[PDB]
Amino acid sequence: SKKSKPGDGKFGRGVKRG
Amino acid sequence: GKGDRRTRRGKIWRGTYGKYRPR
Amino acid sequence: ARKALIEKAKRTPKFKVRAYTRCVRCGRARSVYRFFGLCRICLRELAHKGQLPGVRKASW
Amino acid sequence: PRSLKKGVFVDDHLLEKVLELNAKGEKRLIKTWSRRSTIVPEMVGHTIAVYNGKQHVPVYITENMVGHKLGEFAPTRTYRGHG
Amino acid sequence: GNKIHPIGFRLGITRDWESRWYAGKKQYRHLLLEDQRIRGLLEKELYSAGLARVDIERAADNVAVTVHVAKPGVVIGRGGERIRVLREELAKLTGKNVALNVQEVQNPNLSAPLVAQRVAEQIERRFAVRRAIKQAVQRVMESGAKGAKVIVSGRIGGAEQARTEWAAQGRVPLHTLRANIDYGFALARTTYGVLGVKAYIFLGEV
RNA sequence: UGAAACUCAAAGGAAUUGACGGGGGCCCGCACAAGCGGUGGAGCAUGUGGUUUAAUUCGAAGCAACGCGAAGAACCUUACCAGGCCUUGACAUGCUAGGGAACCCGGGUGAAAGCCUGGGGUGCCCCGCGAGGGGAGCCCUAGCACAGGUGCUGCAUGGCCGUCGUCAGCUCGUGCCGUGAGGUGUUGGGUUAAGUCCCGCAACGAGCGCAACCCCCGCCGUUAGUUGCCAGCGGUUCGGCCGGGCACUCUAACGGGACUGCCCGCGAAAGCGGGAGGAAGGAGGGGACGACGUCUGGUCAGCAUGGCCCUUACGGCCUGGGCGACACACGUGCUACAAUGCCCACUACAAAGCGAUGCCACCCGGCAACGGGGAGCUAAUCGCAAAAAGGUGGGCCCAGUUCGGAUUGGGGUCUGCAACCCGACCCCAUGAAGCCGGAAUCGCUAGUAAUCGCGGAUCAGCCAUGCCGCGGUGAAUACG
Ligand SMILES: [Mg+2]
Ligand SMILES: [Mg+2]
Ligand SMILES: [Mg+2]
Ligand SMILES: [Mg+2]
Ligand SMILES: [Mg+2]
Ligand SMILES: [Mg+2]
Ligand SMILES: [Mg+2]
Ligand SMILES: [Mg+2]
Ligand SMILES: [Mg+2]
Ligand SMILES: [Mg+2]
Ligand SMILES: [Mg+2]
Ligand SMILES: [Mg+2]
Ligand SMILES: [Mg+2]
Ligand SMILES: [Mg+2]
Ligand SMILES: [Mg+2]
Ligand SMILES: [Mg+2]
Ligand SMILES: [Mg+2]
Ligand SMILES: [Mg+2]
Ligand SMILES: [Mg+2]
Ligand SMILES: [Mg+2]
Ligand SMILES: [Mg+2]
Ligand SMILES: [Mg+2]
Ligand SMILES: [Mg+2]
Ligand SMILES: [Mg+2]
Ligand SMILES: [Mg+2]
Ligand SMILES: [Mg+2]
Ligand SMILES: [Mg+2]
Ligand SMILES: [Mg+2]
Ligand SMILES: [Mg+2]
Ligand SMILES: [Mg+2]
Ligand SMILES: [Mg+2]
Ligand SMILES: [Mg+2]
Ligand SMILES: [Mg+2]
Ligand SMILES: [Mg+2]
Ligand SMILES: [Mg+2]
Ligand SMILES: [Mg+2]
Ligand SMILES: [Mg+2]
Ligand SMILES: [Mg+2]
Ligand SMILES: [Mg+2]
Ligand SMILES: [Mg+2]
Ligand SMILES: [Mg+2]
Ligand SMILES: [Mg+2]
Ligand SMILES: [Mg+2]
Ligand SMILES: [Mg+2]
Ligand SMILES: [Mg+2]
Ligand SMILES: [Mg+2]
Ligand SMILES: [Mg+2]
Ligand SMILES: [Mg+2]
Ligand SMILES: [Mg+2]
Ligand SMILES: [Mg+2]
Ligand SMILES: [Mg+2]
Ligand SMILES: [Mg+2]
Ligand SMILES: [Mg+2]
Ligand SMILES: [Zn+2]
Repeated sequence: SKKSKPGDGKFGRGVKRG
Repeated sequence: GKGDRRTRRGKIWRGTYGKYRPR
Repeated sequence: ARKALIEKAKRTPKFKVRAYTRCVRCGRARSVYRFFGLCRICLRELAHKGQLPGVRKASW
Repeated sequence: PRSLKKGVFVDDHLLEKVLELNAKGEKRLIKTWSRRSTIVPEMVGHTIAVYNGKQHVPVYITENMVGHKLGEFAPTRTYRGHG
Repeated sequence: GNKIHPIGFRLGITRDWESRWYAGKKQYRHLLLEDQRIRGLLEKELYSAGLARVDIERAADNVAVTVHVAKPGVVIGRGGERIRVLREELAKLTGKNVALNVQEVQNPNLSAPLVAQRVAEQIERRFAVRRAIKQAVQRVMESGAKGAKVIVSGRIGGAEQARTEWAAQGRVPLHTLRANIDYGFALARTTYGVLGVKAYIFLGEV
């Protein structure tokens, strides 16, 4: 639900956090 | 051979000097 | 991580070793030519415009 | 290895933390991020919590682990195999 | 995507640099930065005048910027008083005595950079993109040009499916070096995204 | 003889442009064949899959992804993870309010960042014998507008690139043919590397392409003659070193020179075979140059950019970690398995480049990496520099070896704040697999392949065996 790939299950958003 | 650091051949390859190839 | 790294490379660092080039045109960290202060892309862009003194597409 | 013409490296902020402890009758548990620091004979018998990037691994210090950096005793990859 | 930039292809044969100076390895770049910085100022400020070519000349601690603007009255101002406001503001970043000439444009419909900017303008102004191509190429040929070509790319009309539209008259020998081909580019911003405008004028061979 | 329920938004005819064919004809490309060296096996270098991991940031995917973005990941880079921190913020403009600062020296704490902090002293135009209050470069505390985002969509985009393919092709204007799509021209005979050119023709022209103009190499001229050159005489510590000289070599600008120009032969012509002069001959070798288009090809992570999304956090600083993991699998490579070889000493011959916190002569210390001294060079002058295979001479004697140099122990050097993860190099010791590689498979038609070394970009250093160049030596074979 955060920045880039892979996806965290929310649309558009990924697992990487800042 | 060129992989042999302990020869005048291997120092010519790795471009280094030493006992086995001085200058 | 773009603009705050454009700035950071300018700042004089806590240590000599932490210095690094950036393209002064686009900000690129990689493929930065010392002579121009430019990455290999901006180099090819400004060249083809003739905005680069004396630079000319080589051939031989 | 580090040119012995130069020093023997300790960040100087971890060393201070030790000498103090030596003075007042140590030992507190020492945490630090200086994996690059060398194990120095003053350290022997302390336990230094070394950072592995995630946690402070506690490390006991004996006479035979003295030539080394502290990072040698707190590995950073947790592997446990394939299968 | 294949084709070579027709000006970078003719440098030394039909085309002269926008910067003339020798400088040594030790300070070339620092001159280049000012050079790029200078043009930024003037393309930023003198766009309204119809900027076409910023020639930058250097000898030593005195630099000789030369603008090529379509309507030079928009540059000079109240009798040298706009030119002044920038003949000064140039030294404000230059540090050197920034001698600033303004040069007439022989015929704007023979300056590819301008044709571009004007078509780019029209498509930024919601005109029929196909029409503007066939019109610009008409105006250029009327002006005795020996061939002219214009190229638009992006979301023409805001059509979701991007496209490429062009039109060409006369002849444009891109593979010929002795052909004098003024080539300019303009960039067209809109509410739906960006479009690229390319203008090729055959001025004739040498 | 001959239905219906039910179900579909088509089922069809001819003809058009394409694409395709284990249809035809005519051509071509290291396409096969003919050859020469390799890959596939080994060990290692690097990229990738997969898996693992707190993270192993993200992208590239048959040819055309895989030493690709990466022309330099220890920190930086860095976009990832853990932890400690900042909230108009690292940066932009602009509005206030309170200090009223500007900027250079400190200090307590802490891993640093940060939090708390302690010094001095600002013009600007001013009323100045005055208290001095303003205003203003530019700093700071709070408050706003706003900054910030390598978060997503390359199936919304510009730009740039890949690719078919340097393949010979793609079209248009008018005329003509057809109800029309479309056709003609561009087809046909001959020719060429080529829609190159000739001849023919309901077509006649024209544009994008091909060629040409540009660059390097090959011969000659002019112009120059130092830092380059030394033919011939004068010196000489015998070094073009000094006298001199610019002939030559070269260097770097401007020209000449090849056009099927000439002779023979074929031909309607274009051209084609052969000959002569000639340094060079049929485009002299090489490069730069890439048609209309194709692939919803690649890039939102260089940049630009519409829309979507985050706002004490999907932003920003810091320390450490990771990008270097490893049951495995593939790719591109390096080094080899040896005697046409390996080793030691001695001695020859390049080209292109780089070089003022740079190249380092030379001198001493050290087995050495290096260190210390120390001249010259803003470099046709001084240096990197020795080229290496070669040639001469000695040693090895067919052995897992004096072949191979992986792995590991120990001891050093240097760059760097710092080499545990995770640097290069040096010396002692160690001395693995490998005996020419299964099915399979790649490159090259000549100064090419193979083999030899040299340089540069990036760059403190370097994981470069990679990449882009440079010259040395120099083959085999093409019937078709
Ligand atoms: Mg993954
Ligand atoms: Mg999930
Ligand atoms: Mg961040
Ligand atoms: Mg760096
Ligand atoms: Mg860089
Ligand atoms: Mg809207
Ligand atoms: Mg049919
Ligand atoms: Mg074959
Ligand atoms: Mg093999
Ligand atoms: Mg292998
Ligand atoms: Mg993976
Ligand atoms: Mg990956
Ligand atoms: Mg992405
Ligand atoms: Mg690298
Ligand atoms: Mg960090
Ligand atoms: Mg990092
Ligand atoms: Mg696309
Ligand atoms: Mg695109
Ligand atoms: Mg993709
Ligand atoms: Mg075709
Ligand atoms: Mg017609
Ligand atoms: Mg009709
Ligand atoms: Mg027609
Ligand atoms: Mg055709
Ligand atoms: Mg056709
Ligand atoms: Mg046709
Ligand atoms: Mg036909
Ligand atoms: Mg051809
Ligand atoms: Mg015809
Ligand atoms: Mg030459
Ligand atoms: Mg002469
Ligand atoms: Mg051409
Ligand atoms: Mg796609
Ligand atoms: Mg972007
Ligand atoms: Mg975007
Ligand atoms: Mg990697
Ligand atoms: Mg394998
Ligand atoms: Mg390799
Ligand atoms: Mg291999
Ligand atoms: Mg060197
Ligand atoms: Mg053995
Ligand atoms: Mg064996
Ligand atoms: Mg052996
Ligand atoms: Mg040996
Ligand atoms: Mg060791
Ligand atoms: Mg290391
Ligand atoms: Mg044997
Ligand atoms: Mg073999
Ligand atoms: Mg060929
Ligand atoms: Mg060999
Ligand atoms: Mg090299
Ligand atoms: Mg380097
Ligand atoms: Mg390594
Ligand atoms: Zn750039």
